[PDB]
Amino acid sequence: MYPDLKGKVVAITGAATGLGKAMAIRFGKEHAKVVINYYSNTQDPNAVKEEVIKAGGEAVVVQGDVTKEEDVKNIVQTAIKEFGTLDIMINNAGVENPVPSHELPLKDWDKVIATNLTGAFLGSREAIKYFVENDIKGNVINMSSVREVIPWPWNVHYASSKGGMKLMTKTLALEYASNGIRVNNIGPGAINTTGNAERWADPKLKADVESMIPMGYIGEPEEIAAVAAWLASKEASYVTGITLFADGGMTLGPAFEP
Amino acid sequence: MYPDLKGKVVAITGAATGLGKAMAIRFGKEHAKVVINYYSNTQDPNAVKEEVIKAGGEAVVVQGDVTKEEDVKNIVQTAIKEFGTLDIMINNAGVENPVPSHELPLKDWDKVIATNLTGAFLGSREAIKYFVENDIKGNVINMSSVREVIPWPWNVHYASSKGGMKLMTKTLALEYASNGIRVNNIGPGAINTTGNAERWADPKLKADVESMIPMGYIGEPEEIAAVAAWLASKEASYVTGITLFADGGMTLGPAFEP
Amino acid sequence: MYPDLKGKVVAITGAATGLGKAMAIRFGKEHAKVVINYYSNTQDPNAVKEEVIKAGGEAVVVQGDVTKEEDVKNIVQTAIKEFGTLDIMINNAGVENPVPSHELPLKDWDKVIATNLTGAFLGSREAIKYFVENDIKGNVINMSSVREVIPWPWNVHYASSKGGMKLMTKTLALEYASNGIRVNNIGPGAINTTGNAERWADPKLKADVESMIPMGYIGEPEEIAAVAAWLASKEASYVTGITLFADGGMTLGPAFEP
Amino acid sequence: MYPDLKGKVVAITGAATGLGKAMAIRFGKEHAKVVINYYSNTQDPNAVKEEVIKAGGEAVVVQGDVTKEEDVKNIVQTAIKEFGTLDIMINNAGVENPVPSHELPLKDWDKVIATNLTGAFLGSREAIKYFVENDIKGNVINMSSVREVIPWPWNVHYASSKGGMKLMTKTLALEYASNGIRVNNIGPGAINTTGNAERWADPKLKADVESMIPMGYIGEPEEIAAVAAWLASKEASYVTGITLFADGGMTLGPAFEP
Ligand SMILES: NC(=O)c1ccc[n+]([C@@H]2O[C@H](COP(=O)([O-])OP(=O)(O)OC[C@H]3O[C@@H](n4cnc5c(N)ncnc54)[C@H](O)[C@@H]3O)[C@@H](O)[C@H]2O)c1
Ligand SMILES: NC(=O)c1ccc[n+]([C@@H]2O[C@H](COP(=O)([O-])OP(=O)(O)OC[C@H]3O[C@@H](n4cnc5c(N)ncnc54)[C@H](O)[C@@H]3O)[C@@H](O)[C@H]2O)c1
Ligand SMILES: NC(=O)c1ccc[n+]([C@@H]2O[C@H](COP(=O)([O-])OP(=O)(O)OC[C@H]3O[C@@H](n4cnc5c(N)ncnc54)[C@H](O)[C@@H]3O)[C@@H](O)[C@H]2O)c1
Ligand SMILES: NC(=O)c1ccc[n+]([C@@H]2O[C@H](COP(=O)([O-])OP(=O)(O)OC[C@H]3O[C@@H](n4cnc5c(N)ncnc54)[C@H](O)[C@@H]3O)[C@@H](O)[C@H]2O)c1
Repeated sequence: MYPDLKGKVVAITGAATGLGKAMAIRFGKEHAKVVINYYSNTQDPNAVKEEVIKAGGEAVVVQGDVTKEEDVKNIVQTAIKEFGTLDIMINNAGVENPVPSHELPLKDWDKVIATNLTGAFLGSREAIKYFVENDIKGNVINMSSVREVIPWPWNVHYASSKGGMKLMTKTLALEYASNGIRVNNIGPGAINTTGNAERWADPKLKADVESMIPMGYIGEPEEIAAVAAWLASKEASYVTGITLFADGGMTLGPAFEP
Repeated sequence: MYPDLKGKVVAITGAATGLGKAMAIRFGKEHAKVVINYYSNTQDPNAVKEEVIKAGGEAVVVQGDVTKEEDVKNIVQTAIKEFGTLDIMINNAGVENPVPSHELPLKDWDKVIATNLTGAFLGSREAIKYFVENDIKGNVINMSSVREVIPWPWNVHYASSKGGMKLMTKTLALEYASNGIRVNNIGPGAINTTGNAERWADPKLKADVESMIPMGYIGEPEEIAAVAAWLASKEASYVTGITLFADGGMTLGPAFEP
Repeated sequence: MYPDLKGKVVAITGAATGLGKAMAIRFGKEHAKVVINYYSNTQDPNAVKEEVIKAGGEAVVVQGDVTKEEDVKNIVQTAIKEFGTLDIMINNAGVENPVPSHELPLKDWDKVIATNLTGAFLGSREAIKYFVENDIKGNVINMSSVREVIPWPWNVHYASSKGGMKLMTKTLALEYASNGIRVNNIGPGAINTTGNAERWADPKLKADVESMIPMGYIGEPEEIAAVAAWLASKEASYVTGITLFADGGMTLGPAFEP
Repeated sequence: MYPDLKGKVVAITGAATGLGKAMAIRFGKEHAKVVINYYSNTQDPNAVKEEVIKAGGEAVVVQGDVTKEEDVKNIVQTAIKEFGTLDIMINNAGVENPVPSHELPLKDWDKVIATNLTGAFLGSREAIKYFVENDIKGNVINMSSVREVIPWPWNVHYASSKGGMKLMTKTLALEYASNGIRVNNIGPGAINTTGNAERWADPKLKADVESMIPMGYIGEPEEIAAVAAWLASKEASYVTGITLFADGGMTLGPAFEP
């Protein structure tokens, strides 16, 4: 779809599952060269690698924990070693776990902040460093959420991580705009990743989730991957510092019932 | 680029010049059927029609003043008469004129509100009516500005019109989401439309405009047309109620100078 | 409560009822000199005048329709004639009426825009002109709503008027900040004015209103009047261009149900 | 000024200097019972205690580092032990340090996040727990910044911490609204605390700071303390989940130059 993405090198964190996997595959369809970071050898990154190649791309995998600076550096170095450059960095890894806020253990708060916000900072930091050093007009996409604007009871750490990610992105976008580097957030609403489809199998829970979505359906991973491909492309040449919400209307509030 | 736009009927207000013209031409490249509304026979809508056809589309022209309800209805009827349906409505017409706010004549305020905000309401209203009557999963794009969020001294009427357009869009998006209708704003920053390129020919004024733009350049009309094509396409299937800023970073504030 | 408000001249539109009345009486408690604008003498503005006086203030009444520039000018002139100056302008008059948006008559759209947005522009324009000409470090308070940020199906004209008011206020605040003039919005949520106690008399409608309010109760007019007294006072000396939401949490979304 | 604050117990972090000190003294003027948390005894917290007392309040001091959960718990325990209850928690401690973002050490990132965001989470968590357990209609004030909305090149950790604080506050306000607990941010612009008078002593730096402020002056600490006293008081009974910016117009953008 986007001819300019052919041959671009894109690194994606948390790409063995979910939205990261879907983005990897979509960049494959665009004939990009994808670095699939994954967290654990309990996962199946090689299946993603095969799907990216089948779709029309090239791919390698690399284990790394985005809460470890050395591992983030190694993700970037993997792009350089395997494909010779880096063009697009997608900080997608994230976690969540609900607990009443007055009871939330500090170590749970810390894990969510470290993965979701600090990890995205480190990935952004490392990619931008490389881009500035090598005069690359690179692109960073940070995977946020509707929860960068909509508060989330029982998930104060998650909300804080995404609200922080918004200002992190805006600051990096402003700081590095003169270098021709673009930095943007995607804000998904409720998406039918495997894990979410399973937890929302219960018809009552499913209906509750859908009640929050004006469009009336839970989105598919490909509908988020579409956004990432567009933002990374030169079609979005004049777009930086934004959050592009792809949420079925969730940021408007719950579905309207007359 | 977007195969699903082939054969879609798109009506664009204020399309004899500027961003409306650029959007018309881009939808031509996507093989759409374009209704080019224009304000005055002092303009050259037929040149746009020819460019849309050359680009790969079909096109007709229709005169109409978006501050006249009958004329807005006639724009929609022109789509139905000429092409048999309407799929995408783009409310692009606008005006501006700077005056210190405490001195702004009411008739100037009224003209800007009527064109920029009421006109977009009427166009949105009429398109959505048609879509609901005919079970069309249609799309409305309202042309806003960075001035839906950034205040604009000497242009209180313009700012108010765009701030209002934001809530107009969000409300229609929420109200009609269950009908499969998407409604979004585009928020351009400073763009090199012919009129702006002329007024910004003065090197000092040009530099002042550029100083407000983190990316350091004034955008081209095609960079806005790219956004409209994407939003109207099924790539943006899960996107409604947003404002997609395409502004070189202007909503981040002025360019960063260390 | 605020010693600096004693003897300040405050003009309030729509002050014979509802929030405007409550604000008039509160400024009376602060020993201000209040210009009570009213729409019709069938509203009993003289009863408000008497309540302002009993509360500790001075007051006069003046009829005027904020959709007529001459009447807005006459409100400001009344302050000058009766009390010798103007210090605070509160643009409070407003209307609403729900209709499905694709069916909303232009007449209705126009009435809401004219009252709610253009009327506030004219009152702001006129007060600021006086303040600038006379070196008054004046204050303008525009009565907005949570609907300057929360969309409102069936009320697209109302939402547009308040979204516009946000950018009107921000623009005036920026334009006139160097003159020492402050301009701010108040954003009430659901308030138990007489008109809304009627609107929400039905127990099921009331319950539904309350369900949208995290604090769980519909506010009282005095809770809004408190905000206006503070913003007008020197306690808020460093506050301009804001919207102060007083909404029981409505902008957070509906009440949280675990 | 606010009669309902007499005898209320307010704990304030970072209260030996700057805005925290100013808030302590202002609550003293309101005849509150103030718990002055301080970081080091080299800051002379007992001088603040004496100023609170002279102003009309009661006060105790307690050392604690808000990056240690046990110290945060001990702040809350100090209120209970010394004064018998807690009514208002003000999470004010903060740090900053500018570094180009691609060069920012993780250690520095971590310190800013831990102090500014995690520290405010822990103080909020602990106060809210107490309030819920004891049926107190308590209040939390988190000291944010204009940088919860305005990006800040070279200060990505600071901006992230405040952007996160916004969503932390909104989430807690929503989660606990039904308990009658209010949670709000204050968003100062540039304030003439001792540390910033030092930072901005240079005339050219000072002028540049002022150029970003529509009102044209750097605020004084008492102008922020005024906001905290109001938000903590029953005047703000219907106010929760907001950010009250007190910034001379900074969120509007830089001062307007025609
Ligand atoms: N799916 C949704 O509905 C939804 C909605 C909004 C936002 N998001 C965001 O999308 C992103 C992807 O999540 P998802 O929904 O695909 O869920 P997911 O759990 O499938 O994906 C998250 C991935 O991150 C990886 N990961 C976790 N911690 C990591 C670490 N320390 N280092 C490296 N990898 C790590 C996980 O192993 C997993 O592969 C997240 O940022 C999430 O917040 C998802
Ligand atoms: N060019 C920019 O830098 C820029 C930036 C932000 C937003 N915008 C927005 O883009 C839109 C298009 O403007 P543009 O920059 O191309 O300027 P333009 O003046 O070339 O285009 C505006 C068009 O609207 C038409 N028009 C005006 N009043 C009308 C009426 N009553 N009925 C019908 N048509 C009418 C004009 O004749 C003209 O063709 C506007 O909404 C404007 O606010 C432009
Ligand atoms: N009460 C609420 O819950 C609520 C919520 C959000 C915002 N508001 C806003 O508060 C303001 C006051 O409304 P209210 O709730 O007290 O309702 P209200 O209807 O009781 O008061 C509105 C007043 O405005 C006057 N008015 C209307 N059109 C006018 C005109 N053309 N010229 C002069 N006066 C005119 C009416 O006569 C009336 O006295 C409005 O701006 C409204 O949008 C109210
Ligand atoms: N002064 C301004 O212009 C300004 C502007 C916006 C926001 N703020 C915010 O106001 C708050 C107060 O800062 P300030 O300007 O008064 O600066 P300050 O440096 O004078 O005060 C910060 C205080 O926090 C204390 N502190 C720092 N780390 C701590 C820790 N780990 N544990 C306990 N105490 C600790 C310091 O010792 C100091 O007393 C901060 O949150 C800051 O971000 C200040």
